Amino acid sequence: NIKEDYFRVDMLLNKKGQVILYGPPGTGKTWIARKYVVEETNEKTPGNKWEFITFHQSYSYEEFIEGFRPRTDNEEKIRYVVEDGIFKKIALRALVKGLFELEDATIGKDKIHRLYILLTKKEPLSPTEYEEYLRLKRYLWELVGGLPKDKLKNLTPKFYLIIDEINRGNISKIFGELITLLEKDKRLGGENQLIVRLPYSGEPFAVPPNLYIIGTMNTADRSIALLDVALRRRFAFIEVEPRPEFLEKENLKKIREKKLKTEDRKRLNEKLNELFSKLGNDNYFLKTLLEKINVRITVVKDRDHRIGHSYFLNVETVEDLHHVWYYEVLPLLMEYFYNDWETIKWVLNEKGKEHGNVFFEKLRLTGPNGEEAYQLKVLEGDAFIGALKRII
Amino acid sequence: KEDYFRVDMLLNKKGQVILYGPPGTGKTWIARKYVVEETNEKTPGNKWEFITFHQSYSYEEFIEGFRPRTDNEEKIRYVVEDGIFKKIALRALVKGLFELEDATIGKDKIHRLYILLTKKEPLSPTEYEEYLRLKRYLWELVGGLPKDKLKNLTPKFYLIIDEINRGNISKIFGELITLLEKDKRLGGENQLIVRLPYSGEPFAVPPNLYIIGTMNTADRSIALLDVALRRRFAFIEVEPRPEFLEKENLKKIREKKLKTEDRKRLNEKLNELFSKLGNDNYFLKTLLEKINVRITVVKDRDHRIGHSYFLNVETVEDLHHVWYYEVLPLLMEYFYNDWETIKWVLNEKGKEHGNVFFEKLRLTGPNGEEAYQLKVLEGDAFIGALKRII
Amino acid sequence: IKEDYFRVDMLLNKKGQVILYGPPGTGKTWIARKYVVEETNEKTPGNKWEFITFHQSYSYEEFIEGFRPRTDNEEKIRYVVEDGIFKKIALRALVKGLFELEDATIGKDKIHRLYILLTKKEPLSPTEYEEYLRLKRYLWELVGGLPKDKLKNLTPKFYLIIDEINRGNISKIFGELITLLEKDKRLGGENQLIVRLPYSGEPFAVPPNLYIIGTMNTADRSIALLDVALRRRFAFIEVEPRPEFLEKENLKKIREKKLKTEDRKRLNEKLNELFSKLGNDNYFLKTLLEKINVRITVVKDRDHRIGHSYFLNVETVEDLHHVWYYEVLPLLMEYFYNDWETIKWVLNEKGKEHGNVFFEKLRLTGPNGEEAYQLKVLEGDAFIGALKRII
Amino acid sequence: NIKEDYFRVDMLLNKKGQVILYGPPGTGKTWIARKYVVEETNEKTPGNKWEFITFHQSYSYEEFIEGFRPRTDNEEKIRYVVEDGIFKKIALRALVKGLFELEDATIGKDKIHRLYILLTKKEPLSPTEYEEYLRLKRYLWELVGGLPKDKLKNLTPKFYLIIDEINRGNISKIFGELITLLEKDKRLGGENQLIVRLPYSGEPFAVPPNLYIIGTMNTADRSIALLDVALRRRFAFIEVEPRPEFLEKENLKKIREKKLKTEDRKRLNEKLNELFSKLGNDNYFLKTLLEKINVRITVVKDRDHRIGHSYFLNVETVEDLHHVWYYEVLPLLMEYFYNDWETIKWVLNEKGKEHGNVFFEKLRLTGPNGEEAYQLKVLEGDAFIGALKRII
Ligand SMILES: Nc1nc2c(ncn2[C@@H]2O[C@H](COP(=O)(O)OP(=O)(O)OP(O)(O)=S)[C@@H](O)[C@H]2O)c(=O)[nH]1
Ligand SMILES: Nc1nc2c(ncn2[C@@H]2O[C@H](COP(=O)(O)OP(=O)(O)OP(O)(O)=S)[C@@H](O)[C@H]2O)c(=O)[nH]1
Ligand SMILES: Nc1nc2c(ncn2[C@@H]2O[C@H](COP(=O)(O)OP(=O)(O)OP(O)(O)=S)[C@@H](O)[C@H]2O)c(=O)[nH]1
Ligand SMILES: Nc1nc2c(ncn2[C@@H]2O[C@H](COP(=O)(O)OP(=O)(O)OP(O)(O)=S)[C@@H](O)[C@H]2O)c(=O)[nH]1
Ligand SMILES: [Mg+2]
Ligand SMILES: [Mg+2]
Ligand SMILES: [Mg+2]
Ligand SMILES: [Mg+2]
Repeated sequence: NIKEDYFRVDMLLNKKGQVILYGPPGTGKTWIARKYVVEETNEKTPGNKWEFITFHQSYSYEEFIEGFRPRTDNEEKIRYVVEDGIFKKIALRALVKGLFELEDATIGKDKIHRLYILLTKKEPLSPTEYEEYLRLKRYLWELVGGLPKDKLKNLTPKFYLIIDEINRGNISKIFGELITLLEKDKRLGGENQLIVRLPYSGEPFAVPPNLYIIGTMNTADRSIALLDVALRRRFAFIEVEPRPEFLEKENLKKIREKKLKTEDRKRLNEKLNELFSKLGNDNYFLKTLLEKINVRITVVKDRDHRIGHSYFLNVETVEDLHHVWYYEVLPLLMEYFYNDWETIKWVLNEKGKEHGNVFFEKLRLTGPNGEEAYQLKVLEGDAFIGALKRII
Repeated sequence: KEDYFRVDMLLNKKGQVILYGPPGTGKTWIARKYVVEETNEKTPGNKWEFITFHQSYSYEEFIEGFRPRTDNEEKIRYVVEDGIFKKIALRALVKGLFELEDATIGKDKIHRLYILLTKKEPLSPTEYEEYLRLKRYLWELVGGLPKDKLKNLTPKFYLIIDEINRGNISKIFGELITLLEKDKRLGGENQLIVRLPYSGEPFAVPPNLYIIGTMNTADRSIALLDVALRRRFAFIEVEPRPEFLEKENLKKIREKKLKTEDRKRLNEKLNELFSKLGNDNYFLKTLLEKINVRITVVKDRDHRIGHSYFLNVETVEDLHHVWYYEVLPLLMEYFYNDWETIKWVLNEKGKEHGNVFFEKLRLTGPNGEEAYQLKVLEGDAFIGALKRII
Repeated sequence: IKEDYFRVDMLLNKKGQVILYGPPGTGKTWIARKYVVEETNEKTPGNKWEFITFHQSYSYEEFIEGFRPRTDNEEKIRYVVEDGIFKKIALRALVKGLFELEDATIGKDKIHRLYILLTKKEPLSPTEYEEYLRLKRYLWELVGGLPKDKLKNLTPKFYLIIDEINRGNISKIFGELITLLEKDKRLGGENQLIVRLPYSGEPFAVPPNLYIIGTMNTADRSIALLDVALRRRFAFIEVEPRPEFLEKENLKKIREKKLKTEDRKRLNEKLNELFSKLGNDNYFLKTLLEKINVRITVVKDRDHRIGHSYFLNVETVEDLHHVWYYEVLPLLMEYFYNDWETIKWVLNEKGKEHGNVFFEKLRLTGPNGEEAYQLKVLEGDAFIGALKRII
Repeated sequence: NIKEDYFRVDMLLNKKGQVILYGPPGTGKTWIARKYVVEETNEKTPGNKWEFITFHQSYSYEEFIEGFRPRTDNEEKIRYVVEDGIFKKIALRALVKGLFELEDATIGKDKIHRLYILLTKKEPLSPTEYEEYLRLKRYLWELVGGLPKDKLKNLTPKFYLIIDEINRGNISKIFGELITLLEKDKRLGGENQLIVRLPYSGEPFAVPPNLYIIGTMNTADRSIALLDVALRRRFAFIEVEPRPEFLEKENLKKIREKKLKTEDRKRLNEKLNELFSKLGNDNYFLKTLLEKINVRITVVKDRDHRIGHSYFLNVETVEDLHHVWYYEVLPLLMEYFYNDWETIKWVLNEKGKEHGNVFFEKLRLTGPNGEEAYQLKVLEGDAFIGALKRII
């Protein structure tokens, strides 16, 4: 079921240019973003073919594209150079690797490979050869400004920039005058080829058409669809919904044995069968538990306030299902409905019951105005599975 | 092992725990006694560090930020100073790699990095520059280590963050909101090494760090509402247990942290307390439980009185000072100018005169309003106004 | 007399930090200033105690620690982190407590060198500031190697008496102090906390000497200490507006406390002339403040009550006239701005429209059948007959 | 002048320490604050004895007593120094001027004179003498700690700070430390001498008893009114009601010839005789006009929105009364009752009238849903006085 989402991402990548994997948390929309880039680019490490970037409110324009930094120059001669960020370094690296395998750009191809080594250099650049990095970049954009739009419609090395939590950072502060470049119509190779200068260093800049921005985005904090007006038109949105198909016994055995496929995977099978023998006789218990609680969430609050399938994905026994339920999702369900006991009971569909193996026992006290509030109860053993069985 | 059976079993499962609960409950105490009993350090420093969050606590002073540093006569060289978290994350990683020997060549070089991380003094520019080079050697070494030798490191470090809901929790964990997960630790199933903004260095959380948050969840509008924060942190509800306020439990608590000679004087003071309470050894338990039920049913379940208010009582006068100067201004702050509820929380809904904390003023308002006043009681008449709650 | 003095002294040993909350006009700052002066024998702030007061611009960077430019050389402005008002006290209260110890804290040359650089009023030169920053790193290497029995009992009691604690954004000003203000989370307690500061990175912990007696007003409900985690730390003393002081004898005992029998004979005949015009009753201003504070309790709240700082400084009936029409009746009108049938009831003149009423009725009416009253400045003995009807 | 509004300010400011002259606009509040201080200090301009500042919403706490203000030095342009505001430059000025006639400062009477020069110095403080200013400031608060309270009760100057429109600023934030100093027995020399510790400079500070603060708030607006109950105790509110008795025939000749003591007293008197002779020889016309509007505004609007007696004070002729009516107070009356036409017709006592000699003519065109609105009429001549005689 993972190749069906790779075909959906790859369809909306070559059509739009960049993608937002928006979904409720507990979905693998960072892992889908991380594994699709690793599968397509064939680079397991985040370096020289792709880069991982996390946004936040403290993230600024000076460290994302370029800003000013002091260096380790001479002692009484501390200098402020324009050290490039990550997005300028990844778009230059996609442009340098794109022109390295081009046929009509053979005027200085022995120098473009020199510029490629400087961009995959995994350290701060030395000041005796930073001007060699400056002169090779000035040689490059002179060459791309004197090339037609015929040979720049596509570049075969497809670079990526996995931006995680893209709605956390203020996207207008870090994309100053450069949010228009992300569209396919305004990239370096569209008909509206726009080589904008940068406000520092006087250097021109334009993103190549192979650099793809795969963003991951939570949409359960407050965002639904209208929070991101500066990126809602440039970015193609994909609903990565919580699939509870990954909680079947056949699927849970296959997922955990994908990485740990050594001899201890047999020890998982005698452990996983011990879990699905204590949940009755069925293999569809964790799937029906997630489905019959996600339906009861999307009927009350919202669709994207849904419980993901990453909480229950790491259970091996009834004790680990006890730890997931009482410490990660029911303290998450109580903060969805803060002090509203008529519907947090109904999400677990025990609305008739007031006690007797219920997660929320009713206090015997009433209210002056008529308020009645319940109380959390810790269960353990076969009583807890008897309280989980009544949800499905 | 009565409450570390939850805490120690959730750290190996998720990586970090937030002990959320109403105030007056042992959230900082459980989070401090668990870290001290495991790392064997009575004070912070080498194996753990205590911090807390506030509104003026920002991203630059937590993990990585810019900072001017003029030493004696030099110009203002703008150094990048690692915050609190990177001086724990690098310190857990370097002490982690110091015990094994698989491909970590340069054990004197790793030891040179560990000395330059526990410096009490600020780093000289002749020593900071070699510290920057050895930190780049560290991530080039970790990037060439297998996941089988990085999945286990014996010196379990601890970063305990009290009041974790105070600071801007998305602004603080900036490049850390998708790294704190157990799958994305430095040695998990998806080893993710992200690049930090200011210094440009790669940085990933080693699997030693257990971030023991203790969120206060009394007041709303500052609690963790964002569900991406509610997933990396496995919460623990620490309910205010009134079972620590019986006779045999309160005597066992305060004797545990006391000497031998004063334990007999402490036992005599607790016999004198419950002899003045009517030979009722279950009194302060049912006092806190039958006032936490009334706060749960009216206000909410997270504004309950904790068991740290009444835990430090030793006589009837010490209960009198707790009841009039620590929980009655607290009860008048919950239900401000709402008198028909605060009489019912103390179940004095029908009692308006006599042995009651709130007498009624004799005249009503011009349009049918009526207010009360906090009557100060003393002695056995106070207990007679307290034993009618239970 | 000594009851509020002893009640502060009891709660400052049990919880550690007391708060005197109450309606404005009672003895909150006064009983806090008289407590610290009578306990430390130091009438002006200095080493043993420091008075501060909070506001909205009293941020974290100048209370505990923050960056502050300071060079003391008219050149080479050194951007260094300087300790705020609190950390200059809590480090002072610690290194003053590390004098009387016998052999636990072996720093008798290095602690006294740190104390003389903490009480130094002249700002620190950089050749001695490097000594102050090095000795403070010795202090938190010293504290941590001491037993809790030789650290709980530090002798000299230091006080940071603060004022209007609710007025500042108290959860922001108290930074690392939000988890250290319990009696058992200090130094020497059962669970000591050497917590770490953000900016300087040097660790910090409050000594058991430092008590924070902080007075606040609770009539502004816009800014009241409703954080339920900063009401567990503090002990809240109720300071109600007590009208017992506004007798004839209790006003004569208070106002003739510091006069040395020179103007006391003038004050005695002046209070004899005041109460001879009120009706020869010694209990006038007691039940005047009582019948207003009760009538303002049942209407507005318990917390907007008139204090006893207004009527305490009256000498003749003219001075009561100038404290009625100019301090409390403008106060009573701004509780009830254009709410006229309520403010008429606080003076219980609700049936009285014209004559000797403070709010005479306008002879006009409204087009939609409305009406509004007009304040009437009364003088002479007719003012007292308009005031005695309140009782 | 000296009868009521002067002798009740001077008695109450000497007893409480601070006076707020609250009242509706158009009343002598700024004027009685300006006249009292100039007639007391004998200095018709600000500077040495008194300072006239005014509050606003852009006013800072950092610019009032103490704050970090970046100054412009020669070789280091961005130099952040702590600069005392206007209140700390009048409280320290009132202290070191009053400490010229004391007998315990016998070691540093030259140092107090040198500190008084640095506070009266209108030139900006150079950093070579700013440390001389800070060394003398911390010498001062060492000297008043050794001064007895019997000698700090009588400081022979009388310094004033007329703050105007006090209620406009954030008075709880501007008076940061001053919300616990501003009391008669909490200044220096009082029964409770309080020397609080300032945040920024770290130097202690205490308001001297030499100082007085005469605020003049405005109470027509309500969102800026002073409802701080802990701050209303510090001040002593004086209601200056808008008195129509300053608009009689004998009173206009006594108010306008007191100030203008030139030879135009024969010119003003024959013009004021001609103005009231056109009004029907009614010596109490403008007294009755302002009284029968302020009462009719009090009953429907608030009591603090009344027309002051500063509009009709500067009238000279019927042409000047026509200018002050249709352009100052009639657009003011259309602001109080904005499209509430049945009220504003009633305030001018034209409720039944809808045509003829009237200010607001009725439109002969009703609306769709039964609504109807009126229209102004610019009157002139004796018909205007016939529209004013209906009010009284
Ligand atoms: N094999 C496999 N693992 C999955 C799948 N979906 C989720 N997971 C696992 O669950 C974990 C959570 O997925 P992840 O992508 O990290 O959530 P997230 O997008 O970061 O969540 P958030 O940041 O928006 S709050 C991952 O570590 C991954 O291993 C899946 O479809 N197949
Ligand atoms: N022995 C023992 N003491 C406890 C227990 N719970 C609380 N206490 C005591 O109560 C005191 C206060 O508890 P504490 O942990 O500090 O509350 P808190 O969580 O920090 O409260 P807040 O910061 O959210 S407001 C501690 O000093 C501790 O000694 C307990 O379970 N056992
Ligand atoms: N002798 C004596 N004087 C008192 C008493 N209560 C109040 N006063 C006097 O009243 C005056 C004002 O009291 P004060 O403490 O300043 O009010 P406050 O609570 O501080 O006012 P606030 O704005 O901060 S809320 C003081 O000068 C004090 O002398 C008392 O009980 N005894
Ligand atoms: N001679 C004299 N002039 C007066 C008197 N009352 C008001 N005035 C005049 O009114 C004019 C302005 O009044 P003023 O005091 O400035 O209003 P204001 O307090 O500033 O009004 P506001 O906008 O702040 S709310 C002055 O020119 C003054 O001459 C008075 O009683 N006697
Ligand atoms: Mg993610
Ligand atoms: Mg805590
Ligand atoms: Mg005060
Ligand atoms: Mg004015």
